[PDB]
Amino acid sequence: LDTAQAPYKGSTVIGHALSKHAGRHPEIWGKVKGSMSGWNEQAMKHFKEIVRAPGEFRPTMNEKGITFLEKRLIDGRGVRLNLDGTFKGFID
Repeated sequence: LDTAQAPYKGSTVIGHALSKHAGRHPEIWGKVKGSMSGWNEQAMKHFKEIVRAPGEFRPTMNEKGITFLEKRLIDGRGVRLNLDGTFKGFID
C-alpha cells in the first residue's frame, strides 16, 4: 500500500491512476468527482474490491519483456502489480 498511497503531485500514485482510467472509461470505474484529496480513497475502494473479487492474479509478460502480476475482472476493472508486489497501475 506504500507504493500505491505515496503522495504524488496533489494526490497519490493510485489516485492519479483512477483519475485517468475513470476519465477514459467511466462505465468501468464510475466517474471520479470531488477534490484531488478524495481520489486516493476512491481508488483504494476499487483496489480492495478487485483484490477480494473472484479470479486470480497471473504473471503476464508483454512484448517488451516486462512481466507483471495482473488480475482482470469480468467487470472490466483490473490491477497490475510489479513482480515485487508493489502497485503499478489499474488496467482495463
